[PDB]
Amino acid sequence: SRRYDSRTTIFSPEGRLYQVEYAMEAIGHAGTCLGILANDGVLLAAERRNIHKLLDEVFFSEKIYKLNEDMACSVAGITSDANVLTNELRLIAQRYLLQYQEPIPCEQLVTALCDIKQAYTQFGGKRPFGVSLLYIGWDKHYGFQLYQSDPSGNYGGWKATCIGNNSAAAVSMLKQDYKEGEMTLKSALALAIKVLNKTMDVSKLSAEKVEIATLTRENGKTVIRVLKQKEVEQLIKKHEEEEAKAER
Amino acid sequence: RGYSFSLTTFSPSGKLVQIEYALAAVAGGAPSVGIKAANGVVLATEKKQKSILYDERSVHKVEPITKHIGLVYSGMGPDYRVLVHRARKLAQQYYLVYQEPIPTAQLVQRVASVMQEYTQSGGVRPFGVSLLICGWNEGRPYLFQSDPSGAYFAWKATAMGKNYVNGKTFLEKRYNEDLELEDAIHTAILTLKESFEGQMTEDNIEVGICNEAGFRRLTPTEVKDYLAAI
Amino acid sequence: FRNQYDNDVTVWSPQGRIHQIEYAMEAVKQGSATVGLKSKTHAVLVALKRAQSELAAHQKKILHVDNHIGISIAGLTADARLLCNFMRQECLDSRFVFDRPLPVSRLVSLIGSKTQIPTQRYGRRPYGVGLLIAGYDDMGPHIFQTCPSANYFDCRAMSIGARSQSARTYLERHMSEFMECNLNELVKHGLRALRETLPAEQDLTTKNVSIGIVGKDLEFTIYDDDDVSPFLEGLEER
Amino acid sequence: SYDRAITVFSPDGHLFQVEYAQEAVKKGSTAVGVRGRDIVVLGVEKKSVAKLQDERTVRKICALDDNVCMAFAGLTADARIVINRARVECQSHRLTVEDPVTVEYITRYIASLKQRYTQSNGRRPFGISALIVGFDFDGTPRLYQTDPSGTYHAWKANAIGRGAKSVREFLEKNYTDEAIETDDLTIKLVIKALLEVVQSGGKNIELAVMRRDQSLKILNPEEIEKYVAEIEKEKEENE
Amino acid sequence: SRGSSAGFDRHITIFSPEGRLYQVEYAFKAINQGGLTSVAVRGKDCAVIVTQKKVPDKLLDSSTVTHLFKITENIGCVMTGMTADSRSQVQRARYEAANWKYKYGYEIPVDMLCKRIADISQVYTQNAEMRPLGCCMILIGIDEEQGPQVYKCDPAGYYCGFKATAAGVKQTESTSFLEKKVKKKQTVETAITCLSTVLSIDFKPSEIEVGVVTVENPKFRILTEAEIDAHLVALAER
Amino acid sequence: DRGVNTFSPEGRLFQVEYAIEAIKLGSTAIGIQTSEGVCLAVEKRITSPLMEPSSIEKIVEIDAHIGCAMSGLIADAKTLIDKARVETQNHWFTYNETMTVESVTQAVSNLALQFGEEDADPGAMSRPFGVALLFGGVDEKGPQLFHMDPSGTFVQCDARAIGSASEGAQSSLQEVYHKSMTLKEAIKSSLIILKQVMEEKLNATNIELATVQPGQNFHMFTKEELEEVIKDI
Amino acid sequence: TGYDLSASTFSPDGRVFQVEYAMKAVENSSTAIGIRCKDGVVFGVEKLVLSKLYEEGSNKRLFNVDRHVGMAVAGLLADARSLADIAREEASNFRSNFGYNIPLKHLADRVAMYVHAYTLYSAVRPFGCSFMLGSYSVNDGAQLYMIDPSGVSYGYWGCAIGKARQAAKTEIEKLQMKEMTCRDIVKEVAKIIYIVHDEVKDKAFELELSWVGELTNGRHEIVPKDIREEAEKYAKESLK
Amino acid sequence: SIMSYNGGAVMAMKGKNCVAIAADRRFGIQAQMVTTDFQKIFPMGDRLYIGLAGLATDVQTVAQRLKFRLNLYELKEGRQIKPYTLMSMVANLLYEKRFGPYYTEPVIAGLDPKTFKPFICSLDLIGCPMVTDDFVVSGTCAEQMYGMCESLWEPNMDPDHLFETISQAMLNAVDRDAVSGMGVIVHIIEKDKITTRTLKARMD
Ligand SMILES: [Cl-]
Ligand SMILES: [Cl-]
Ligand SMILES: [Cl-]
Ligand SMILES: [Cl-]
Ligand SMILES: [Cl-]
Ligand SMILES: [Cl-]
Ligand SMILES: [Cl-]
Ligand SMILES: [Cl-]
Ligand SMILES: [Cl-]
Ligand SMILES: [Cl-]
Ligand SMILES: [Cl-]
Ligand SMILES: [Cl-]
Ligand SMILES: [Cl-]
Ligand SMILES: [Cl-]
Ligand SMILES: [K+]
Ligand SMILES: [Mg+2]
Ligand SMILES: [Mg+2]
Repeated sequence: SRRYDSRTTIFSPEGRLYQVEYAMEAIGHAGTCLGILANDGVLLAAERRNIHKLLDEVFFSEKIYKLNEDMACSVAGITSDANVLTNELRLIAQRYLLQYQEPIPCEQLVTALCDIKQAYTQFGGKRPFGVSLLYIGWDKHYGFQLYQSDPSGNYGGWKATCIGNNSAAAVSMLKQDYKEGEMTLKSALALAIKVLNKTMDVSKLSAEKVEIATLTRENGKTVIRVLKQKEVEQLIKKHEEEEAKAER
Repeated sequence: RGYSFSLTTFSPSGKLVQIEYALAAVAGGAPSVGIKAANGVVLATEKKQKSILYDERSVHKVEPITKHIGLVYSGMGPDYRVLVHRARKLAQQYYLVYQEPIPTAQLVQRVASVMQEYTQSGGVRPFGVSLLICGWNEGRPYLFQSDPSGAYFAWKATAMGKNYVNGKTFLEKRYNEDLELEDAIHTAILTLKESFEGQMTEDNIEVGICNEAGFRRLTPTEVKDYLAAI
Repeated sequence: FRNQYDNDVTVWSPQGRIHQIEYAMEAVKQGSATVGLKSKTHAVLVALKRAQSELAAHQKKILHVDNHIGISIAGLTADARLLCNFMRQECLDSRFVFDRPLPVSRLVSLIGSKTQIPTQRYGRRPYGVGLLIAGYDDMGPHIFQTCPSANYFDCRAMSIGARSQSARTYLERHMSEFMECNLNELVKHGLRALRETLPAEQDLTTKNVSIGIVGKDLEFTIYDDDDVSPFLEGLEER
Repeated sequence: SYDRAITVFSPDGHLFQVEYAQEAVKKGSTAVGVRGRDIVVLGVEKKSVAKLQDERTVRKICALDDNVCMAFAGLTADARIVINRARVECQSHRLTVEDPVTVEYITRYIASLKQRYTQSNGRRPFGISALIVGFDFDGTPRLYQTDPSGTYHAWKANAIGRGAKSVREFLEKNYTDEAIETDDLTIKLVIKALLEVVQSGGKNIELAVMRRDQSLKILNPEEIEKYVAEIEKEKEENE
Repeated sequence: SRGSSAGFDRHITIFSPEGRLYQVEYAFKAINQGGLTSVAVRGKDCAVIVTQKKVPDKLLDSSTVTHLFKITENIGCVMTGMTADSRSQVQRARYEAANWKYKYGYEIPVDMLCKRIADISQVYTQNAEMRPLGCCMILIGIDEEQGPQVYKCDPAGYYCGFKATAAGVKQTESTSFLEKKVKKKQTVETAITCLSTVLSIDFKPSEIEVGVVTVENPKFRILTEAEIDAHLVALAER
Repeated sequence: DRGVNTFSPEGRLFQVEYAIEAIKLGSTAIGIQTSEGVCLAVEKRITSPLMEPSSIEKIVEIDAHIGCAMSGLIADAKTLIDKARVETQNHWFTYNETMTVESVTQAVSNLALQFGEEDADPGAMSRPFGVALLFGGVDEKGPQLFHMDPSGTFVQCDARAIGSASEGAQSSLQEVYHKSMTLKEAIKSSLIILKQVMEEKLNATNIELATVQPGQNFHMFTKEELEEVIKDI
Repeated sequence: TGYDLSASTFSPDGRVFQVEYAMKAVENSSTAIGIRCKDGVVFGVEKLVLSKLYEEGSNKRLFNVDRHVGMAVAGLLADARSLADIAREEASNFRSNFGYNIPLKHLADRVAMYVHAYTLYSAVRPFGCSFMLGSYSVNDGAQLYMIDPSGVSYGYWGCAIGKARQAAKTEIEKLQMKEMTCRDIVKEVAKIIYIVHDEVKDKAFELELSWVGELTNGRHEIVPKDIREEAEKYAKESLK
Repeated sequence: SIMSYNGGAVMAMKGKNCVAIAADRRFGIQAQMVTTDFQKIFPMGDRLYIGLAGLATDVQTVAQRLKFRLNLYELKEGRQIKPYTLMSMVANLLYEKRFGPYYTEPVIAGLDPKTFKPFICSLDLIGCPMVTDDFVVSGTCAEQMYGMCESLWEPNMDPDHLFETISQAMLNAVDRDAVSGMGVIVHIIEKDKITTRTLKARMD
């Protein structure tokens, strides 16, 4: 019994948590997933891995999950682990709604989940969840928001970020292109496609290979839409037209 | 009580090796095939049926979950029976609350979620099976796979177990979206013929179908008939 | 050959031994010696007390359990108190239920049952204490011995602890005299046995000797410090 | 439920899980506290910089109640748990005693939570230290530190996290009646202390103050970089 | 792969790199430790179980040496492998059958009893803290619709109905014998002949045990020595 | 890797022996029992001038008639000290009398060996306490000093040192101690001995001293009262 | 063995070594025997006296587990005594639930399943003892069962456990016990213990004897002192 | 009687490709009116409404707990809940408290979200469901309501006629009940719109 225990929730000699780190390697190999905040909305764009084969297409997305009226998320990492966590996110959001009769402010939902992830790193002897999330949302305290959480139970807020394959490269491109206070949904969409174009080393980028969801406000109501393939192709075409004027 | 620590954990490269080893048990299992036709679904499987001594009718691989949902697997048989029992129970829990048969996708989600538990919960190994789940609801056929990690996928057609890679490329050069169920059955059996070895009889394959009327196993006599042509 | 087998009380070795239990018995062999013996009418315990430094009091070795039962300890003190507390409670229970003293042999059985349990469950350990038990009931005086193995023994006399072999030899040599001894003689015999366990240079004193006595007309009584002097003078030896 | 003994002694009286928790604290961002005459100040390094980050969401200085705040160094996720536990306790205290907590009271509570996680089955220790500041009812300013072991002490000034040893050395020489004579110099003493290790020095550095009765004020990148320049140009001159 | 191993995959029921469960494979080896072989056959009219009966000693009360067990009045069983594990599995089967009858108002089908025992064994292949039972159960009974039944389950949690089957040391040789016989288009005689061939013995009536259920007489019945002898004699006179 | 309740081949619990080694890393504390009271004196061991000395508390009041000095892993002592406090108050509540020093020490000592990872109710104690204690007080037996270590063994001592320099301090204690010694003599003696053994030069902020006397309740010496006793050096 | 640290681990040859090691503790113990005869069961134990300081009767290895059922043990005595407790509890409960004296076979099987339960898990270890259960009633006749650390349970005409098991069995085989009375068999039990006692290696033993039969009216009782002494004397002179 | 402590009344009614649901507006405690705009009908979908009468605390609790469960249901499934499935969800919720029930007896009115077919039902306080093809009523004036609906309801009514009937059934029913009224709200549910009216009504 002591013989077989992995000891998943103990410190190593440098003060490290190995499982957490190892989970983070799993994430880094998963589908690239980015989030971009604008003045009039927020978006998620993700590389599809269920893409394609003889696959059937039955849900409205592969990795974009609606969490409540005002919030969605995407995930990178172990899919089954992501299913457990997104289910728990929905429950937390409904518990809050039941109690207060108002929607859970975004950061609070992120925090609540991150406390569960944290616990898994401190007690219980279990493997952590192999999942990083991007969260998009609107609430009445801070408007449009974008968060990232990882298996350590850490989270933060971002104006733009990326998780999964080629993340570092994706963040460099966002550092250089993103205009603080000046982005629109239409320019964030352009930037997202620019970023996925470079970071997908599966060479010719295609609409069958990506997923984009936007979150906007209309008539006092939050609208969350997974873009149809017609619109994704059209943005890919505009990005391809745009590459040149650069050339003469 | 039991052991309270996970038996599947992350390796230094980020793999859950027990899951990868579970998948190797699935890959060494007997072949299974599922095809979603326009008007229904076929599931088919090979019996790793040695001996004349076996009563082939005494245990089935192709099993009903509800009137409208059925399963087959590749991998370890006794693991599969656990999942059959839980799937049945899940379907009835849903029916008691909602008074409507469980949609196929909802049953797959709940089964897959059970399989996820066995990759993290204390003192257990993952299931050494992959399930193919067929169903009909909202006027439309469904085919899903659920793997040892608890990941699931909706397929138009697929293969699992020994020689599955070839089985999938065989189906990839042979399935069309407008295909009927009677034709699909034919091509499902040809897919198993690709990796058979033995000469096929109605006693060493099993076939199930799903359509508007519901899910059921084909009889030995019906299979025999399709095996004329093959 | 040995190491993989010595850390868990649930691991049998390939010789049919349980090293954890044998190691627990070493705790008793390193405790300071104590002697128990009986006559027809009395059960006596005698104990050497260790003092840590020169300015420490000597560690109690002898403990009251009930009017008719007292114990001498060797091994882990904290285990000795836990066991003593269990014994005390079993004795109160029997007086509460039946309004009569718990027979000594039944109390000892209860010790065996209780102390056996952790020897068979993973992550538990044996009791690291051995007891000499002096008692008097309807069957007369008794000396029992209990061990970390949970086994126990009914004794004419006994010694446990460091260099107890010497005391045991003495007791075997004179045991045919014990049954007919008056009380003073019997205690002198206990003290002579105990004194054999000492380095040649060292002597029994009022500081290091503790005595416990129970019998027909006497409730279990402890004699320490100035109260042991009557028994030490005394002084047969050389 | 999982009952493995995680923190156990080793041969020479060490509790290795606790030492390892202390290593986690040492890789955290530097945090500094100085107890003034009628102000208390907390300053902390970085987190990351990172232009795309929403600043608000990663502060390492946190109100526990109106009259008590804390900074930490080490595992941020662990800190969030301790912080929430402390916040819950501050409300119980007010509930049952009808006073705000003393800084010592809540320091003591945090410390004993941390100690328990070093002696309880199934759990690892918390990988954080905390600097806890505020004022008691009688106006006395306070600065306490806790660490993963559950040890706690009061300090005139201190640093935790990476480079704490040199920052502490700096404070030992530089904390005098003159350096804390006014609010501004107290604040500057913290910034100088951080500039002693902080990898760029500008911002970088989050800073917050607590005045007697006045509750937590955070600065203010524009107001901070005033003090930064005022110290940078003074440390050039000396050469 | 091909006999690869990582970590603790030979000590507990976790997957090896090929996807095997070595502990389960070892539990099949435990079945043969006993050194015995069992055979079972079904016809249209009856089902029979035959096993070796080895009574080397004779200080044994040989009436207590059996591997045949009544589960209900109408379900019999032969156990092959580790003895105490087997007896435990028999107890469980008795409990399952009695429980089924209490809850559902009719006798448990043989296939359902076998399946239940098989599902219980499955748990031991997936949970790390206990070993599989090193035994195999063969059940016989009459089903009202399907006729005589023989079912077998094993330590992997596999189970099946059979025309005939075997277990233990000569299982593979019995399987060949029965296969070759079943290939052409007397059940008791087939069973005892199969056993006799694969062991090369030519039995005395005290060296085997025989159990039967018949459509005429569904109550599980154990043949006496005399009844076995009548079969042995009728065989000998070809 | 072995369990926390594993016996060594010498018949000792590894975890308890290791906990005893942790006490050797503690600051030195000294207790002396006289017919006029008991004194307890402890080396603070200040690690930075920025630390507040009065926040180091290694001598605490248990009740009015009993104090306690600790050495070793100080955070571990808190639950012990609380337990002692709670017990003395329970005893008062139930019996309307003060609890003896011996009884308080006994009640605390019964928590020593209550660790383990199998029977285990809560997330119960995973290890022994890395602390030794000196309980000094006055009850109807008169003044009294008791020592306890992580084994749960406790005993009365006329004078005792614990922590890093205890071997040497104990030697000086055997030398200077006598049954008829006054409390003021005992105070001076223990400050002379702390002075020898301490790495830091002794002064009125880096030590603590407390007394309990038949006359008078538990009393922590003030800076000023310490300075007075320090003069004779 | 490799492979031999937990009762929840099979070796590659399908053995449970922790059970085998427990069996070795029984086989290091001095010898106990039982013999069933025409009108009852008799038990005898070679009881080594490890010190002259012990009383006569110390460390009994013969127990009454019910008024009609005797138990004889070999192996780790604390484990045996715990098993005697389980057996008592099982006989007591049976009387309470079913209203009659537990049949010997049913007691043997129940306690064997308890022994068996300690051979499956890393959480506990197998018992280091084998034991015999003996009874007699007019209705069931004489019965003698033996249970070992694996939990196997069989009925016997004669049985021996402990270190001279084989030597004992071979002497027991010489007797036509089916036709003998308990009064005859006690002598033969004493005789056999004296034969298998290794007087060179282990000087000093007590013979312990108990019986249950027609002559005790189905009660398990110590053999009376005068009869034991006669049986010893018979055994001793039969040796010389 | 527990169910008359707050009073109140709800009904639902079926027409041709439409449903109607109505309630009084009073929140009162025994004789005392407290408020006149108390909500008793709650949206459970674009075309699916539940009305609850009974003890006001439970009206609220059940509506909120039901919404909790429905939202989870809709997020997990692909889709909007079907009317019959909501009924079953509510039945299940109420029957959990079989031995300490909520004191509310709901009516449900809506259109199938795919086929737009009209649906109405009611349930008792322990969750017995009752589907009808005409009307359902619940509250302190159920007899009055039954009288009005039995007399006025006709099959196949268009939206306008359905509105007039449910309105006249409600107004006249609550005007014979001391503890119901202080206004009436009516929702008409059609394929393409919801129409919500408050009625000119007695305020005594
Ligand atoms: Cl929502
Ligand atoms: Cl565990
Ligand atoms: Cl089932
Ligand atoms: Cl079917
Ligand atoms: Cl001792
Ligand atoms: Cl000790
Ligand atoms: Cl022993
Ligand atoms: Cl000894
Ligand atoms: Cl307050
Ligand atoms: Cl630090
Ligand atoms: Cl029944
Ligand atoms: Cl010390
Ligand atoms: Cl609810
Ligand atoms: Cl629900
Ligand atoms: K297992
Ligand atoms: Mg009205
Ligand atoms: Mg009115």
